[PDB]
Amino acid sequence: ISCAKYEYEVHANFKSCRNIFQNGLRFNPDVPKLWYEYVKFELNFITKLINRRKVMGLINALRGDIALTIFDVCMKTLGKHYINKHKSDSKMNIELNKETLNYLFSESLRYIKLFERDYLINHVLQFWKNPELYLKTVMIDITLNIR
Amino acid sequence: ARGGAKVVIEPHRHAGVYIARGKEDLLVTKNMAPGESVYGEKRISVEEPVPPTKVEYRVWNPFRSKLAAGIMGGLDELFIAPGKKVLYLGAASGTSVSHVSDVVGPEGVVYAVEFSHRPGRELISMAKKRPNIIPIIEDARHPQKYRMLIGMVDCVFADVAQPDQARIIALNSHMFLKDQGGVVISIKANCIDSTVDAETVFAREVQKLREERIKPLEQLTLEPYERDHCIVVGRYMRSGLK
Amino acid sequence: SADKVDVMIIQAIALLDDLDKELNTYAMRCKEWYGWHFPELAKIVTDSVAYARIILTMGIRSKASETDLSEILPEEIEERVKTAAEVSMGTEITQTDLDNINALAEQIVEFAAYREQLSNYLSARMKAIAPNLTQLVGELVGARLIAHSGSLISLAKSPASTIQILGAEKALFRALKTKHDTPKYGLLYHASLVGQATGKNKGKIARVLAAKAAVSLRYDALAEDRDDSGDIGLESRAKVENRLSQLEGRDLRTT
Amino acid sequence: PIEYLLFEEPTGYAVFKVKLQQDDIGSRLKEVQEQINDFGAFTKLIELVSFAPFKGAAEALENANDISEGLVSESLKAILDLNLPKASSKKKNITLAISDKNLGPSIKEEFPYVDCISNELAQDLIRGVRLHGEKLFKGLQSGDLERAQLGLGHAYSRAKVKFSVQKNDNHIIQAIALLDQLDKDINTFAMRVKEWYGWHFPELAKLVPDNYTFAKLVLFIKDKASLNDDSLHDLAALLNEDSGIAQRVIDNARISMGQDISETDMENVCVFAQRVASLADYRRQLYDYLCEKMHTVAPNLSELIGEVIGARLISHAGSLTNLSKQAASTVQILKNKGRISRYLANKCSMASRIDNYSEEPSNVFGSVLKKQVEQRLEFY
Amino acid sequence: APNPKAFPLADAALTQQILDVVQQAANLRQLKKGANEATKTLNRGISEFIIMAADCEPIEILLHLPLLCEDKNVPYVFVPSRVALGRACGVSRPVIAASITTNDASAIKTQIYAVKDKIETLL
RNA sequence: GCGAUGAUCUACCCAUGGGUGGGUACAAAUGGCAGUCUGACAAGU
Repeated sequence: ISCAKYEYEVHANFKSCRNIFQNGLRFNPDVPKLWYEYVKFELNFITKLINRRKVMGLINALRGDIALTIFDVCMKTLGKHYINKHKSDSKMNIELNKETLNYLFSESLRYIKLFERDYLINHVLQFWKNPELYLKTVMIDITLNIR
Repeated sequence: ARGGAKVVIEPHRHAGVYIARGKEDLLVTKNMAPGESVYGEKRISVEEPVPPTKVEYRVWNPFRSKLAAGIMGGLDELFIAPGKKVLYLGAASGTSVSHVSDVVGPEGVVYAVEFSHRPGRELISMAKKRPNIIPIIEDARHPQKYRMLIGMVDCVFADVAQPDQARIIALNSHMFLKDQGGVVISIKANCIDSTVDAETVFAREVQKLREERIKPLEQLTLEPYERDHCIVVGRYMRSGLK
Repeated sequence: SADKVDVMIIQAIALLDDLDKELNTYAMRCKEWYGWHFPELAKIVTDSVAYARIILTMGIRSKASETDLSEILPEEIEERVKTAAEVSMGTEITQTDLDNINALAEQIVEFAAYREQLSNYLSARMKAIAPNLTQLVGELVGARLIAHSGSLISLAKSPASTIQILGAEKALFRALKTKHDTPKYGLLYHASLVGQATGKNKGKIARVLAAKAAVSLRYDALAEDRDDSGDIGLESRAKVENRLSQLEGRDLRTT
Repeated sequence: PIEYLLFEEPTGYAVFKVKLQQDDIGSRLKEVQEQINDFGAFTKLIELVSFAPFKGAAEALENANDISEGLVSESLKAILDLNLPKASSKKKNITLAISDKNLGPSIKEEFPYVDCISNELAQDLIRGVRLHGEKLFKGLQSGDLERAQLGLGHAYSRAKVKFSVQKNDNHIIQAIALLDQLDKDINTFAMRVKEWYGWHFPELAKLVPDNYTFAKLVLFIKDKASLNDDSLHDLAALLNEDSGIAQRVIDNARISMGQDISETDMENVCVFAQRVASLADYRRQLYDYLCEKMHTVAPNLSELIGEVIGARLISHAGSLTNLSKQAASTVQILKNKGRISRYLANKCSMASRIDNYSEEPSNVFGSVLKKQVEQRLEFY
Repeated sequence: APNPKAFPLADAALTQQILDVVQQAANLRQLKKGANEATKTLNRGISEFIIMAADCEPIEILLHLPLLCEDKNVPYVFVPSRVALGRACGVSRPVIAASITTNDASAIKTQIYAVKDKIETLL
């Protein structure tokens, strides 16, 4: 994170920061903190590009899609890794499956708290659906319509 | 001998092993996991003084082992000791690898290697009860195949029956054995070569060792226990065999 | 009075000894099962009650690496168990087996709590029956002396040197018939004053404490208007404490 | 020209960089072998440049199995792709050193500018690395290599032998041992509470012999006095009033000469009786679990003889493995009565054979053998 | 996917050679007949090689033998009929397992060593 | 309508009852071994 942050904050070479993040995720595809930071960097890069477009046009959903594909592969590899860390029988495997799903979707709630905000939460809950967590999700739906 | 007799334990010349003197003398190793005989042998028990405990010793049968046969015939040097690391090639089961593990004790380790899987299951159960052993259920001619499990073992023992005995010993001992490290081979003449005689087989295999840079120190034949068998003790030199 | 039941004392101390023995053997068997699954916990934590509470806390190496065990173990031993659970050599269990192991650990915890409850009950019983001997030598040693001698009356009838010797009868009679030197402590070794003395002072304090214990015993077994506040025992402890402190202040070497 | 070498450890991979190429013609010399041994010279020969540990025990198992097969795992690909400089693939390929000639070609097919050497000089460097071990890492690698060896070895060997969960029988052995000790201690503690309350009520102590019912009776009856007709019907809801035992004990309680005890004594007696009752409940639970595990692990033997006796045979032979290893007369070692017991020994040995060496056994052949022994009994 | 539990099983020519040495050994009193006698010879150490039937009902009752064979380094074969094994063994009843024991002053020594060489290369 | 998936063999009285007798694992015994040390000095100045 620190080398990527120095590179993007002082010299601002977004391609270099991208390659740094991809290498770091190749080494540690287990760390939700590093996944979180990659998503945050991509979001900041998108907002900077948007504001540069705004000031350019002022003088004279692809982005959400890439952040959300990063979220999708985040959920895939985090599920795989929380399973493989402590790989048994029917009840044991089923209980472990419930615990893994609980952990993954608590992390996605943290992604929501990190959070076209409406479109972002919309596609997150779309991937989610595709008990109490279901209630919290439909609560998120109602509060999104409030927002 | 019987179910109630009383004996006097005594330290042998080699450390780790003991003699049980009575009306007939019994080779003995200190039992590590006490209360369960592995291959059904009788076992001695002393009581030692906190409240005292019951320590247990285990008899070593030389009509079953091919290392207690060497001990009883009298080997001047055996490189297995109370604190070392021993690589055991051809470890069929506890019937010898458990006694070797009781000799090296809780400080040292023993890596047992077997190919076939039913003795593998026996080895897995016995190694679960005994922590000094790590088991490998893989072919012993492929140290590259199991290189991630072994680091710089200190002696090698060989109970391999296959006729490539000297080459498989040379491979494992170049890979893992330490310098100036003890090699102990149990040669079976009938398995190595059936047509020619046992002495010819023995001279031939000591020649193969000396070619593969193991300097043989001694050679015993262990005659009242097995026929046509031999134990060669050598030292792995790697630097100036002369 | 309804509370003066030395039969309840001797039954309680016999139950205490058997309870300790059986709790020990059941703890060993529980260590055997959960060492068949977890072969490092036995060499990490030898406290059998801690073993049972750890088994009640987690039932698998992942729950060992996730849940918190602060009230059971210190933090360094806790993280050491966590790394051992990360790399454990033993197999994994099925659910009915984990049920039975959990029930066995609950049995161990219940027996430990029952032993503590019974020990406190016996202590209050001694403070109700022979409070002066309780103030002198302690509840455990008082119950052991009463249990050895049978009844409080027989223990009061015995002289003081017998109350000193009372435990070491094997070595006593062997030395007597062999013409050797007789043992000097007896059962009074585990009283606190003999636990504070050092060597020849342990011998002399065993003698003085035995004399004062015989005084207290003859008071309590034969009192008609017993105060049940133990002032005789308090003053005997005062005299023994003063004697011991003076005998420790007395020095052997040169200055 | 052996520029980089790769060493694989149970806690992850490491890549060293060669500082000096030792000379190649004098490699069988005493001076060069002793420079391998001395740590004063291996520091001049090899420096560590990278080290990446494994993430978990399962990935260590999978990566060790993959090194054993000789293919390139993902973590290996990651470390090599980080460390190796992309030189040209025609002129001056980089040179890696590898312990395995078989591992070589997969490295080449992955990275096309790397040449993998496994000669005696590379074996010499790798032997020096393995010898000096933990000292080379300058302090990095946490976790102890010995514990890592033992865990990874047991896990890899179990995976290669394809171990099971059913054929485990130490649960059976320890369950029958615990059944024996529970029965002995429940009898002891039940006699203890029986005496310790028959001191207060010897008529009841003489009347009701059964220990669990006696414990329930002491749990109900606090004193021998506060026992009315509703409590009489409460004992009728308990054991039996049609036998009249409730009437007998209420008459003996109304006429009792037992010495009255203190309230703390009665409370502690109640606590002890509660403890004994819970122990009896645990014993019944253990019995039923033992019957279930015998029907799962040894159904043929348990069909032929019984759950508890089958557990006795297993625990006395030592394991089901040894019981099926043994002959058909030593299991008897473990007139018509003697001959029929010998026949039963033969047949229980055969049932032990099939029950162990099948993978999931079958009560059909259990029942076949049982029906055969029963037909032989009818023949006698 | 795996091997059958009976494996290694013998070709018909090797089966004929095996049963020939079985009958001559039973004629000259070198053959122990039955799974118990075979296991006893494996413990006592007197056996030379083992023949086992690969169709008895069921296969596990004699499948206890290869574990002892592997731990004591004895070769073993699986012939496909206990009926033919009992016939060539000279019993009035099918045998499922036989043990050719060792002897040194035996008339059939090179016959036993020939078939045992064939078995050791079969494994 | 047999058998290698195993045939055969491994103390005294009263014409398949009771009465003598010996031997191995576990319990109870206020049954036995089995008898509760010495007795005027000691320490300081």
